[PDB]
Order: sequence, then structure tokens, then C-alpha cells
Amino acid sequence: SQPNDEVVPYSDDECTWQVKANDRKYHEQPHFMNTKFLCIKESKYANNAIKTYKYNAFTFIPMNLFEQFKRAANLYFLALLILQAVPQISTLAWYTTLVPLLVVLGVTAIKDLVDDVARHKMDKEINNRTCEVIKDGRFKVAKWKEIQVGDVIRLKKNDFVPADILLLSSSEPNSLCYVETAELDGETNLKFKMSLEITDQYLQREDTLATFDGFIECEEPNNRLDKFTGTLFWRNTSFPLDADKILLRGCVIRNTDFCHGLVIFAGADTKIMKNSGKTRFKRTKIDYLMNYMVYTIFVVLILLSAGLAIGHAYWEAQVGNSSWYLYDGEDDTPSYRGFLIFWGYIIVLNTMVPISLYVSVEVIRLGQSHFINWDLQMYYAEKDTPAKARTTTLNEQLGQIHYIFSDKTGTLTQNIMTFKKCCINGQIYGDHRDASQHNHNKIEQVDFSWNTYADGKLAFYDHYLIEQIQSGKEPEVRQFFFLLAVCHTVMVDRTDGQLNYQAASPDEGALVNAARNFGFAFLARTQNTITISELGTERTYNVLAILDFNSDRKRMSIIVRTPEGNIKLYCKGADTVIYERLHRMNPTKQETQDALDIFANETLRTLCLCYKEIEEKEFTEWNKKFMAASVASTNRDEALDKVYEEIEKDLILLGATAIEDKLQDGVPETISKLAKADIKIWVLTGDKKETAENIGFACELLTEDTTICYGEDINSLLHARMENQRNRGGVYAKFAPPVQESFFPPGGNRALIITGSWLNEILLEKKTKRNKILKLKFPRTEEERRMRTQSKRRLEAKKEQRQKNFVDLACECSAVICCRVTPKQKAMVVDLVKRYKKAITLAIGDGANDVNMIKTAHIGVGISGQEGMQAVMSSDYSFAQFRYLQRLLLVHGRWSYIRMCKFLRYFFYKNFAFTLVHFWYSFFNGYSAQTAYEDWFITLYNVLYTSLPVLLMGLLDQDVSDKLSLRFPGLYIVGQRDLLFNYKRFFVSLLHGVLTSMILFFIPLGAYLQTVGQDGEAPSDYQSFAVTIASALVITVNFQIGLDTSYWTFVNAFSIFGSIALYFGIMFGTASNALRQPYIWLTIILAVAVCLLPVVAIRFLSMTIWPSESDKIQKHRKRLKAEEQWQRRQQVFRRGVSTRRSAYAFSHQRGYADLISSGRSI
Amino acid sequence: KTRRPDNTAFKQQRLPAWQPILTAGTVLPIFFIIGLIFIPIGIGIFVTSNNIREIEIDYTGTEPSSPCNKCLSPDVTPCFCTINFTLEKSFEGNVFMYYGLSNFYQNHRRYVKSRDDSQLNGDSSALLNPSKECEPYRRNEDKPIAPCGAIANSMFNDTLELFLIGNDSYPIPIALKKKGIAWWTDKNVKFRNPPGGDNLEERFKGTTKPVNWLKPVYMLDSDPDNNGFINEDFIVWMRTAALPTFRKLYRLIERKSDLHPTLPAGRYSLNVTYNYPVHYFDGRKRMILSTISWMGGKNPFLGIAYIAVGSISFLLGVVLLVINHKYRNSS
Ligand SMILES: *[C@@H]1O[C@H](CO)[C@@H](O[C@@H]2O[C@H](CO)[C@@H](O[C@H]3O[C@H](CO)[C@@H](O)[C@H](O)[C@@H]3O)[C@H](O)[C@H]2NC(C)=O)[C@H](O)[C@H]1NC(C)=O
Ligand SMILES: *[C@@H]1O[C@H](CO)[C@@H](O[C@@H]2O[C@H](CO)[C@@H](O)[C@H](O)[C@H]2NC(C)=O)[C@H](O)[C@H]1NC(C)=O
Ligand SMILES: *[C@@H]1O[C@H](CO)[C@@H](O)[C@H](O)[C@H]1NC(C)=O
Ligand SMILES: *[C@@H]1O[C@H](CO)[C@@H](O)[C@H](O)[C@H]1NC(C)=O
Ligand SMILES: [Mg+2]
Repeated sequence: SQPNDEVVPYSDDECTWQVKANDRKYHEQPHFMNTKFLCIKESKYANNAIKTYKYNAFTFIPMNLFEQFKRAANLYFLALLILQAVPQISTLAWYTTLVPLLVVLGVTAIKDLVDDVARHKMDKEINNRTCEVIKDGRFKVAKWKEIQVGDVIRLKKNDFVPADILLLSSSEPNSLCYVETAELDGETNLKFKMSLEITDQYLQREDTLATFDGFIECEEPNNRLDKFTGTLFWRNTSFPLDADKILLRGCVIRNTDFCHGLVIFAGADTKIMKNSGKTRFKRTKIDYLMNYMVYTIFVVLILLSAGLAIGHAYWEAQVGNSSWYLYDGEDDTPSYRGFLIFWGYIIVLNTMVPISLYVSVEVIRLGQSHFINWDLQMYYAEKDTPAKARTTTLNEQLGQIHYIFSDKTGTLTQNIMTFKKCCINGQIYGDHRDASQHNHNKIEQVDFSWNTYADGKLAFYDHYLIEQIQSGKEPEVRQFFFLLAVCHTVMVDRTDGQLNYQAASPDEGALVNAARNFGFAFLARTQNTITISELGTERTYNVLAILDFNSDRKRMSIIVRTPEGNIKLYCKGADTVIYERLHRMNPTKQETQDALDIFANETLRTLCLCYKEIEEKEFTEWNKKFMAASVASTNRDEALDKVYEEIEKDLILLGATAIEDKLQDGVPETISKLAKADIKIWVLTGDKKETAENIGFACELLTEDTTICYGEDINSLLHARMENQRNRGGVYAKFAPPVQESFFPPGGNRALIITGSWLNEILLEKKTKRNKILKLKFPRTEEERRMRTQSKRRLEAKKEQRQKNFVDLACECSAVICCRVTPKQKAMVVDLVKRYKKAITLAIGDGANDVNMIKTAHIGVGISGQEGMQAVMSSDYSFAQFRYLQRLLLVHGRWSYIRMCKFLRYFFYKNFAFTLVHFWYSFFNGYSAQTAYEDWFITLYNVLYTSLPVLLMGLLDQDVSDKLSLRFPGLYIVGQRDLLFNYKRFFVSLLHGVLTSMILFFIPLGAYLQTVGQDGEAPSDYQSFAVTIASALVITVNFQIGLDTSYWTFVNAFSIFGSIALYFGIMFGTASNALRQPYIWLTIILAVAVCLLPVVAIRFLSMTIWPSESDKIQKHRKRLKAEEQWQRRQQVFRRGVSTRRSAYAFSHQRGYADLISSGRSI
Repeated sequence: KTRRPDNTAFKQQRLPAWQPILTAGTVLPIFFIIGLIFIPIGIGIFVTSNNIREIEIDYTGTEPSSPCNKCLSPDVTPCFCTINFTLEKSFEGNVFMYYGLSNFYQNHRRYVKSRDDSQLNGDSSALLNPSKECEPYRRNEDKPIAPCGAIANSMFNDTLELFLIGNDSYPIPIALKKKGIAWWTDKNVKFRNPPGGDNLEERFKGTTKPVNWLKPVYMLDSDPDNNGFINEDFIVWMRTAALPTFRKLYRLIERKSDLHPTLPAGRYSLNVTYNYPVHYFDGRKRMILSTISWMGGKNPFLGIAYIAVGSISFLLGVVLLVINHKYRNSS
């Protein structure tokens, strides 16, 4: 049982569900419901509503306070609310220290509810989709939310399935419905669902659908997506069911008209909604930093208030009680005076980390999340989507991203095939002209004005190809294009004359439509014939066999008889398997392969075409063998294979084709910039292993000179690292260093293609059969000697070490692609990278299988604009194109980290230079805890005088423009190594605040120990000593915010000179008496210069010795050229030809030979 | 879905703005312009401050050698200790006479808040009912104190008299003025007598006298304008100090129209009615005579600070020019 690597291992991840047809009150019996503590009780059967919000009606208050108090500062403020209410040391009148705290909690709660109403509105656009339900009589319209288990609903074409329905009738012959699952598992091919044999022939009608006494005994909701073991108890010897008769939620009905079905599961019981789960509360990487700061400030505050309360004890018993003037009626001992003033110094020294922190952070983070959805250059004009920002709390983490995990189908690609070029007898066709007439003239697209069914859909440029099929001078060309219209499974569906193609493959409808644009149109097929009108003349071949496509056959073929009476075999398929079935007389066996090299050199997906004359006698001996094994019990799928290649030898080539897969407008050049900013990209997809390699070549993740290292290679390279070189493996080395170099020789660019089946083998995560252990854990099957086996597992030894080795190996692969992975294997991969080698991760994708990965990554993005919006509602940001990831990361991301690291640095300097003056003043008043400012200035400092200029900076500052911030993606690296602000740069903004609070006091103290005036108006009192310090503090801390801003708007300079003017203006007693004198206006000027002049001489000295890479860009902002690079990396050939890798890719299923069975036509 | 956003320059993050960069010729010539203004200003202060003439007496008699030692623990009628000081150089212009103290913590939190600003503002209602903040000195034997609080309790009450002995048997009583030594907004706005008639005995009816005082506030001075809460010696003490070592204005020594040395050269005697007990807590008392200037007082800290700041700043504009030149167009 080797890894199948084609199966999407949904594993290793009949219980009486009892739907019972209608019976809308059978499910309301009390023997099914669950009862809870209060009178409100739920049921076992869930409703069909979707809830993505967090606060419903009345859990908003208890829950939001819980995540409000997850910040260390909200405990800091509350503790002082209690400490300022004890009356012995209260220092306060009536409670004015609680309303400010409530208003702070009343701003973050209302910003977190405006955000959670838009999410409460997005769910309204799903639960109102109006799919028909049968109430009592006929069919009536009804919304998705009012659908319950056990309903008979009707669907139309191109409609979405609302719940897990059991198909029981349809409008197609034999009642089978076609459905695509591009939102469930990333596949682009259609998958037919065939109803039951008894329900099709009896219900089939609305009138008798209202009477259906059905019964189901299926299994339980188990996020399996491919099993569904259960039976249908209609009546009288019931019928069984299977996954072939189940339609899931995130599907889309296609190529039918209307179908009917029961409802087995609903809402959060469906098999897609059990794969997306465990939502969590996301907090950025700076939020864990703003916690360690408050934990350090609070420890410093306890020490200072305890070292200044000892001084008030020794002073109150040395100078304090001898002093008669300081007489108080109390009799407190000097050792109790010290205790009572320790709490007085926590009230005074508390206005560091002040209350206006989480108000001015959630105003900076609210105005930065509005620059994302006002962006006129992240707006997708075609579908009219504005690139909303949905979380408004994770902004600064966009500029710290390490890894990016993306989905392929629907995100990197736009699901278009567009037949590109072909090779017929060596020479390729469709370069630009490749002709004689109209060669050096313009390169206009050729006119299909000669075909009647042309419909002008295909885009072609080659004149020579289209004229050579009009002449008929080269016989071996019309034979090529006739084969494209014979070897397929398409269905034709004509309303009136105009013909459409109901192909159940994206890669097959591209070729058939390619043929029709060069004649050879496919008209119809009954059950045995195919009618084709090539170049006007219409002919009717008959079909003798169809050796259909398979996962491990890689080819499809047909045997036809021409109307003349000549039987032959047509065939198409891969290039590596036709080359072991072709005759050894072809002259073109090499020249076509040369085209295959060129087709595979570009990013195209190629097939080989061939045929063989079937003589006239070996057919009959084989036709007998074909019919013999066609019907069989068990050797009917694999022994018919032994007959399929009984006739494959002696094939002759015609050429090759080449289909493209349009990526998106600007995906490959987005990846180049992102990889240049040192971001690793992994592609986790659900599509086949060959299509994930084609896209990995188109978007330049893995170009030429890149060893691929498939999945079966990795499991061997990791067994030569663990099974050896630890303590065993032949000759012991006594060292066993797992650091030798890298797992790899130097040379880099070693991609890694891994399938989901191999990813469950490499990480030792599987499910084992039952027969591995004897019984349960109890003292009989295991002795009491410390539970030697059922408790000693030893799995956590290998498992944790095996996961650590894998992630260490993928650190140097330069490209990782994982394919055929379960929707919760994608989340597991995201979680191994953010556990070992901790990293900030992003996850972008669309569709219901990316919801689990979006919830697990640090930041989740969802592609919006299409009809499937499942992955948008669980995201954090949602634009519409992959190419907008440049601006979300390199403009809105690295600006938002610069602006938040400058607000924090300046917020802990303006508040340490203010609150720490009371520390130096304590040595000159007997450690009495008395304030060195007035009382109106303490309560107006961080509200009016210094609160605006940093807010207008945190919203408007920008390092370099948004035009050359994209051009130099290397500037992103500053915010990703934690260089601009960390725990070692937070201790420099305190040492810069203890030196400012020292100059601002000891310079005015030097000028006051002597006289400053004489006339008797002389201010030397305490009133004027608290105005000299206050007015030398507003001027200083409002100049250090002028040296910081490097982008001076007008409102950014009216807010600095409008805070100093608001101080000297509102203050004009002691105000009009100390500021009127020459000596006061010289202590202020000296104090400002001394504490502002050396912080310029460190910015200039640290800019011309170790300039940052953001400083060199500004110096040459006006001495640089332009650029228009990234064309395609033209790599025409190589001398070291070694790749010779097959570009084979084909999206199709097995078993589409419904045709030969009963001709599913009419 | 939410048609295109507007193109206004604020929403697109492209507001008009000035982008400043710290070049060579922007922060190099600011370390020199400051260096040529701070040194001249630092000499103007020092030279001006040097020519104010100042004398201190320090008449606290802690040492046995001082004549005022006979009144550290008195037990008799008020003392009178006399000190002889000499003005070796003359005083001209106007003269100010202060008194100084030391180890007096008038900025203590238990002492600063001990007043009642409503009462001192001539409030007819709270005069009979002082606030609780002055609790040690809020009430007396069923009578409230008119000047309430621990600040007005410990007012300075020493009396200083200056005599010019230019000839014996005639110590000249140098004239001292006691009016005009308070903030102009304290005598006319902040401190107001209660709104009564014209007898201060009736305005203060029923209110007692401060514990440590000797006469009620309605007889502090005989001038009917300068009496009560509007007293100027009282106002100056109420205006608390900022550091333990302070000085407060006492009297003015006016000059005369004829050009004379207001305090002429010669010997003088200071006649002191020692009352204020500062020696208990290591206090010190002083009497200070100073002259005026168009700049300020004898303040030499600013003079030295500007010379030191204006030179260190200058000697940074040089070491930021041998480094900018060396490290530009290079590593
Ligand atoms: C000048 O101010 C001095 C400020 O202390 C003041 O000294 C204080 O005088 C009062 C007299 O009312 C004393 O009060 C108490 O003294 C006696 C002890 O002899 C007690 O028994 C009484 O209860 C009385 O209330 C203060 O003790 C005394 N202060 C000190 C530190 O001893 C002078 O009296 C003032 N001189 C004047 C106004 O001329
Ligand atoms: C010095 O300390 C002593 C004792 O702590 C204080 O004396 C007490 O003062 C209260 C105030 O009325 C009286 O009720 C007690 O009876 C006093 N006890 C003693 C033993 O004297 C004193 O007030 C403090 N201050 C000084 C002396 O200035
Ligand atoms: C002032 O001087 C006189 C005589 O010089 C002497 O009684 C004492 O020192 C002082 N007397 C008074 C009343 O101030
Ligand atoms: C102070 O000077 C006076 C003259 O006015 C003199 O009588 C007295 O003895 C002197 N006392 C001292 C201690 O010098
Ligand atoms: Mg997808």
C-alpha cells in the first residue's frame, strides 16, 4: 500500500441520522433534542443558517471586556482605580478617575462593533439566495435560512447547491446531473452524479414529489467528502446509497436544466463546513511587545516608589519631627509615614503609560485601515470591487510577513485554456506569421470568414496554416485536425441551429473548439455514430469502440469506420507513453520531439497525436476479445486494460498540440518582487500533480536549472539522516552532528513537488488499522509496572523530530509546491512553519477549502469578485486580484510598521520626560511626593498640549513615495528582522527620557538657587518654578516631534505650532508675571537647547557613518533612471540540454463512457 | 460592490508636503550660529552680574562667638542682639533689603496645601467656617481662626533695624519703606479684606487669633489701607518658596534727588529683635542688601552655563566637520 499520489487522502484525518422524507415535526420530538441549563434548548438537527460574526445580542459585553482586558495596560489602569478609592491615601475628590477609564473602554468597544456589523451584513447576502422548496403542495420560493433537514428542493442550471442533497430526479436522460467542484477541491473538470435506479423512474414529477415517505439511516457529519455509507428505506427491501448520489454545498450545477433532491445535512452539519473550524482571536506581534513594556514600566514604578518611601522615613525621623512648622495633629510613627507615602508615590508617578495610549493607538489603526479600502489603485474596474479591509486591528503585521501560502485554482489562474499552437509533421504553426503572403505585413488576427460555424472566438495569427488547409495540397494536415474532433467525449446541445459544446473537461473543450474554427465541426453523436462536417461536406462515421481515458493510462482512443468501409484507430495522449507504442519507421519521430522541447520550454501543456490502420482481420479477433471482457464481475476494470493495449503497437505520429493556462494580469511579476523582498512563497493546491507543475513553471517559481526533487525522493533523503548518523548505521562516529551543511550541496534553486499522500508519509501522520493493539488501557492487558506500553508511546520522539527535520529542509528549497492535499492538510502545513522557526505567515486564497488555512495564518486574505465568496467571509483583508499583493505589503504594509514604531518610540519619551520630574524634585522637599507642576497642567498635558502632533504623524508620515517604494522592494526587510523597534530600542527611549527630565529640572534649579528678579515683582516662588519647567517641557517635546516627522504636510505643521500656541494662549496671577522677565526666558531657551542639540548631533552622526538603506534612496531621489523590465526571461535554448521534461497535463476523469452504454443523448 | 473611491489627495495618501533631509549644510551651520550667540550672551550676564554689590550677615547665633548667641533659649523680655557690618564699597541707585532662611521646607506637601483661599478672598460666608484642609489650625475654643492654615501660623516675625554710625552719639535711623513689596495682583486681586464697613474690628467679629501669633490680624499694621488680609508683609510670606533655601523681600531703601550714595560708605549696625526660632531644625537666618540692574540680580549660574554650552556646541561643529568631510563620498 504505497502512497497513491492521485487520491487526496481524505482519510487519516450508519448511526441513525433518520432524515425521514418530509415530516417537518418528526425531528422535533424530545428524544432527539439536547437540553441545556436554562429554558433555551437546541436540537440535534441544525438549521441551515451561517454565522460568522462574534457578538450576537447580549454576549457582547462579557466577551468584549474579556478581550479588552487581554492588554496589560487595562489592568494597570484598573488597579489604580481601586488604589485611588481607598480614603486614607486618596489625594482626590469625588470620583473623576473612573469616567476617563470608562470612555477609553467605550471607544475600543464601539470600534470593535462597527467592524462586527459589516461582518453581520455579509452573512445576509448568503442566507437570502432563494432556492425553491416544496412547502405542502407545489414548489415555492424560500430563502436558504429557512431550509431544514428533510425537504424536497428544486435547483436550476448554473445555481449553487444550498445543502447536502441526495439527488433523486432530474431533467437529463436516466436522471444524472453534472457538477463542478472548483470551490471544494480545486479541480476544474466536471463530475457526473447518477441518481438511484428506483427514484428516477417513479418520482420524476412535482405532483408525486409532494408524496414521499422516504427514510435514511446515513452516517454522522464527519468532514469526509467521499464516503457517505448509508441506506434509503423507501419501502419493502430498501436500497443502498453512496457518494455517487450526494451533492455537497459549495458545488455548482452545470450542463443540466433542473434537478430534485432530499436534504440530508444542513448548515454546520455539511461536509464542507466541518473542514473549516476553530476561529481564534488574532493579535499582532507588536501587541505582545506593548505587553512586555508595561510589565517593565510597572516593575520600575514599584522600585522608585519604594526607594522614595524609604527616604521619607529616614527624613521624617531626622529633620521631620524636629521641624515645628510641619505640625500635624496625628501621631503616626515615622515608619508608618513611609508606608503611607509609598502609595502616594504610585498615584503621582503613574502618568507614565497614561490612559491616552489605547485611544491614540486605535485611532491610528482605524485611519490606516481606511487607506486600504479608499485606495484607488487596488480597485478592480471590471467587477467593481473596492478591496475592503475587514479587521482594522492587524495593520502593523502586514509589514512583518515572512512566508506566503497561496492556493492555485481561482487565485493564481483564471480558468481559461485557449489552444495556442500545434506541430504538424515537424514544423510548428502559429509563431507570428510563419507565412509567405502576409508575412512582413501586419500581424493582424486571421479572419475565419470562410467557416460557417466560426463564431469568431479563437485568437490566431498564422496565415500559412489556414491557407494550407484551404488548398489541401498537404494531405497530412487535415488528418491532424480531423482527429481533434473525433477523440473526445464532448456533448453537443443545439437550441436552434447554433451549436454549443458541453465538454466535461477544460482541456478538451479547448481542442474541440479549436477544430471547429478550422472546419471539421462536430455536429452530433447518437450512440454509435459521430457526424462531422469538415469543410462543408458532412460525413457520418460509426464508432466501434472507445478506449477511454484513465489516471494511469494517460491516453484516450477511438476506433471508427469511415463511410467507405475503412476501420482505423485514432489516439491521443502523453508524450512519454505514445513513444513506447509507435512504429519503428516514422521519419518525424525526432522533429516532433524537438517541438515538444520548445513547447515545454515555454509554459505550455502538451499532447501527442497518432493513429494506426486496424487492417481488417486482427480487429475481429480483438473485437471478440473486447466484447468478451467488456462484461465481467471483478476483472472488468483491470482485465479490460489487458485488452485496451492489445491494439496499441505500430502507431505513426502526426504531431503535437499545446494548450495554455492563462494565469492573471500580472502574477509572475508580482512573485518576482515579493521574492526580492525576501519572502518565501509556498503553493498549496488541491489540483493534480501535473497541473501544479505547469503553473509552477508559468509563474516563474521554478524555472530552468532547478532540480525538482519529487516526493518519493525526499523520504529517502530523510531516512539517510535519521536511520543513520544518530547512534547507529554501521560504524559509529561518536559525533552524529545534524548540522553537516544543509541536507544539500551548495547550488540553490532546488524546488520541491510533494503530493498530499507523500506529505502524510514524510510527517509520520496516518491512521493505522484496528489490529495493532490488543484491548483498551486497563491493568489486565498492561501490568501495573508504570504502564510500560499503552502509556509509553515514543511517537512524540520521532514525530516532533521528523516535523522539525522537514521544515528545516524546506528552508532552502526556493520553491515548494504541495498538491492533492486535504483542506486541513493545508492548515497543518501553515502550522509547522509558525511553530518551528517562528515566522509571521500570510495565506491568500478563494473557495471553501481555503477557509481552514486562512483562519490559521497570522493574516488571511481572500480573493473576492467571483460568485463563490466563502473564503472572503473568514478573511482579514479582501481585494480582487493576486497582483494587488504588492501594494498591501510594500506600501500599506511597510508604511504601517514605520508609523507604529515611531508612535511608540515617541510616546514613551514624552511621558518619561514629564512624569519623572517629580522624581528629581523629591530630593528637595523631603521626599514628600509633591508635584513639580501645577494641577491644571497635569490633567491637560497628554490631552491638549501633546496629543495631536503624534496622531497626525502616525497617520501621514511616509518614508519614501509609493512610486519608488515598489521599485526598491528591499526596503521591506527593515520591518521583518525587527530592526526599527524592539526591546533593545525601547530601553533607549527611556534613557532618552531620564536625561531630558534631568536637564529640564536641574537647569531651572540652578537658576533658582540664586536670584532671578529684584523689583518685588520677582518670581522666585513655587508658582513660577512650576511654570518655568512646564513651559520648557511643552516646547521641548513638541520639537522632538518635529525632528521625527520626515513628511511635513500642512496640517502636520499647523498641529505643532498650534500646540505650543494653545499652551501660551490658554495660560495668559503667576502666568502673566513670570513669563514677563528676561531671566525666565533664558532658563527656558538654555534648557531647550541643551536637551535638543545633542539629539541632532546623533542623528547626523548616525546618518553619515551607518546610513540605512532608506537614506541612500532619498539622497539619489533626483539622480536615477527609469525601468520597464520583466518581459518573459527569454531563454531560447541551452547548451547543457539535460531537462527533457515532459509538459504533459490533462484534466479529465475516468468512466465517461456513458456514451457506449445507453447513448445519453435524448 | 461599493463603486470606486474618490480621488481626493487626502484619501490617496498624496497630500502636498515638504520632505526635509539632514544634509551637510543644514545641521553643520546651526552648531556655529548658536556658538556665536551663546558666548556673547554668556559674558554679558557674567559681567553685569559681577557689578551688583551684595552683603549677607547670617545673624543666627549658633556659634558662641556671635553676639546673638544670648537668645537661643530665652526666658525674658524680647531680646535685642546687635551686629556690626561694614560697607567697604558704596551702594548707589535703589537698594533692596531681603531676609533669608535655610532648611525651611515651605514646599512640603503637608504644608503647602494648608491654607484656605476662599477666606483670604474676602468671602463673607466661609470666613466663619474654615475648610478642613487646615485641620491642625482650623478651629480654636469654639471660634474659627481668621488667617487659617499652617502657612499663616509660622509667619516670620523678626524685626530688623539698620543704623548708620557715621558719628557716635548719633546713630542715624536710616529710612525704610514697608509698602510696595508685594505682587501687584496679590494686593489688589487675590487678597481682599472682608466686605464690611470701615472698622476692621467689626469685619472680624467672632473670629479668633492664630495660635502662634501675638496680636490679631486686624492690627498687624497701623496703616488703615495696609491692614488685615491685605497686609504686604503677610502677603510676601504667604507666597511660598520653591526650594528650601530662599529669600523674601522686607523693605525698600529709597534714594534722594541729590546724587548721593543711598547707603554711604562707612560702618553700620543691625539691631535685631530675635523672635523666630529656627535653630531647632538646623535653620539659618540672614539679612541681605542688594542693588539693582537692568538685567536682573547677581545670578552667575546662567553666565557660566552659556559659556559652557556655547563652547561645547562650538566644539561639536568642528568634530562634525572633520567627520562629514572624511566620511562623505566614501564608506
Ligand atoms: C514669633 O513667631 C514664633 C513662631 O514659633 C512664636 O513662637 C511661638 O509663640 C507661641 C506663643 O503664643 C507659643 O505657643 C505656645 O507656647 C507655650 C509654651 O511657652 C504653650 O504652653 C502655649 O500653649 C502656647 O500656645 C509657641 O510655642 C512658640 N513657638 C515655639 C516654636 O516655641 C513667637 O511667639 C512669635 N513672636 C511674636 C509674635 O512676637
Ligand atoms: C513627634 O512625634 C511625637 C510622637 O510620635 C508626637 O507626639 C504626639 O503628638 C500627638 C498630637 O496631638 C499627641 O496626641 C500625642 O500625645 C503625642 N505623643 C507624645 C509621646 O508626645 C509629636 O506631635 C511629633 N511632633 C513634634 C514633637 O513636633
Ligand atoms: C536698638 O538699639 C538700642 C540702642 O542702640 C538698644 O536698646 C537695642 O539694641 C535696640 N532697641 C530696640 C528697642 O529695638
Ligand atoms: C558694634 O558697634 C557699636 C557702635 O555703634 C559698638 O558700641 C559696639 O561695641 C560694637 N559691638 C561689636 C560686637 O562689635
Ligand atoms: Mg481555489
